[PDB]
Amino acid sequence: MERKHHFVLVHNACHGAWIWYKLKPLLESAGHRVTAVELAASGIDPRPIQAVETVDEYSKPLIETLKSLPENEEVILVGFSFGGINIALAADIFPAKIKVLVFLNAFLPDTTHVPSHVLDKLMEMFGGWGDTEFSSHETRNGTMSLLKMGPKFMKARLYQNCPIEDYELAKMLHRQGSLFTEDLSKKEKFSEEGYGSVQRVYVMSSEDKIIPCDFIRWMIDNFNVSKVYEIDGGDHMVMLSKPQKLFDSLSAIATDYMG
Amino acid sequence: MERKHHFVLVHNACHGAWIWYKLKPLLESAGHRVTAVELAASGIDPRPIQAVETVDEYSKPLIETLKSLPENEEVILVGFSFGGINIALAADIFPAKIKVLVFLNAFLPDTTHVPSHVLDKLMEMFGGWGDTEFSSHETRNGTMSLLKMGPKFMKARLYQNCPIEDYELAKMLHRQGSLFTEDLSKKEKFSEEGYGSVQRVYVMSSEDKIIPCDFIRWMIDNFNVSKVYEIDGGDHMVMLSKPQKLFDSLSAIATDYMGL
Ligand SMILES: O=Cc1ccccc1
Ligand SMILES: O=Cc1ccccc1
Ligand SMILES: O=Cc1ccccc1
Ligand SMILES: O=Cc1ccccc1
Ligand SMILES: O=Cc1ccccc1
Ligand SMILES: O=Cc1ccccc1
Ligand SMILES: [Cl-]
Ligand SMILES: [Cl-]
Repeated sequence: MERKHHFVLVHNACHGAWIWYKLKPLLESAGHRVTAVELAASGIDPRPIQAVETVDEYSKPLIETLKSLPENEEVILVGFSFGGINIALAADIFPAKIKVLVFLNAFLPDTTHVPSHVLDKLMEMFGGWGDTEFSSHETRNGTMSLLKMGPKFMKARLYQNCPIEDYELAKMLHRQGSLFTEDLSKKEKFSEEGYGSVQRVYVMSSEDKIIPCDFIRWMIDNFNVSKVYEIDGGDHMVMLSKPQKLFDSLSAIATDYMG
Repeated sequence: MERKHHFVLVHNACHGAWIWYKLKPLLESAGHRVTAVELAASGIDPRPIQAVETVDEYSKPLIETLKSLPENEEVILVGFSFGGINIALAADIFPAKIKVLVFLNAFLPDTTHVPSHVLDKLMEMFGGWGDTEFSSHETRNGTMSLLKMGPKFMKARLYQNCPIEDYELAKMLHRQGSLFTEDLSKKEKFSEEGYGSVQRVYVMSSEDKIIPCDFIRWMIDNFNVSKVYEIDGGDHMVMLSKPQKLFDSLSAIATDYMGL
């Protein structure tokens, strides 16, 4: 039988490992191994976002996960939404541990501009945040901008193609988070030798109301990927609205990178 | 269309409000109101159980929910597993805000023995902890016993009839918790005038492998209820394995306490 892979799955800001609860057993049934990483101050991590002052601190559970893998293991590393930035930071540290980066409705940064660049671009044109609550927290690293999604904004812009159960679950579990745009705007640029050396593919939802298709085409065009896979009918939260189709995309990526 | 109700849902130890994710929209699509409480150091509360040292602190979010209800509003208060102890404590405080207590696969304490009684009986009786991790934490008032379920134990004893997705979900959400056995042993008995005065019913899973159906009978004999409802094929996590049947039982309860 064909060889299986280890998928490492990285959630979006304000969410947690829990988002992967449908996708994980589909991947595992097909014989793959799955690690759903919980980022700092995410999901059931008992540590408020206010204690996680930088994007490196936020990402630390992923970096520790890659550090821990046995020698020469390579993973399919999937970053969702803000998880794109996480996986890019991880790839600049452990590029030989990554078979392919999977940017899933994700921020795809480049090696040319400041790491916040594609975030800053989206925020300029974002549209409505609805009932989302914005606040600040002062730190020895500067001021952190925090966000807590509002329920209307979740329903209209993230979860509009999800079953009602999933939306309810999300209301029970979403947390105050941050997109670390200040921290990102002054980090060093991602390197060509680390991040830039790693194979990458982009998986996009057709109905993502957060990360629209034109913005995606722009990021890709700014920083090329080897292949693009589309999920027809996916909302932003495509692991909840179309997990089977997400599984199909990841399965096509595992075949395409089985060498 | 006759009166709908406000259901207040109280989760078990080591879990959180998220367990009710299937039940809540069922109740709500039938016109009822639902509050799924999140107890201290549970679910997404960024506070470790070690910091919550007493059952009264654990239960505070429930107390604050009840306290904030409008004057004369009464709720159907559902307590799942250790949630039974929480709802009894709440009923000892605010009996007049509770139309009926629903003990769902729940510890059902009495008004004769110390509040830990039924918990101590289960701990003496139960042989199936498997890979669960027991540990202690010392407080200034004494030892606090803690527990963190193991995934084999979850699969065999709580979730054995749940969809695989729900078990995966629980693995990414459950937390170290506590049954507060030392603290409950030191508390005053539940009262006949508060808790004892509130109507109570019992809803049981026919396949509960953690609170065995015989142990449930022993509890009910020990401290009777008005009515027992049975969910055929439920595991302990019956809001995940048989949510529609649970919905049916709580709708039947809602009918039997229709508001004259
Ligand atoms: O896009 C945000 C939003 C908020 C409330 C209602 C509808 C949309
Ligand atoms: O609309 C307010 C706001 C605050 C911080 C970042 C983006 C928007
Ligand atoms: O460095 C930031 C900070 C935040 C809260 C308390 C103390 C320091
Ligand atoms: O819900 C029952 C239970 C029992 C032991 C540990 C956690 C939960
Ligand atoms: O089996 C029950 C038990 C209780 C506390 C510590 C160890 C075991
Ligand atoms: O209840 C725990 C358990 C542990 C190993 C195998 C089967 C059950
Ligand atoms: Cl995000
Ligand atoms: Cl419990």
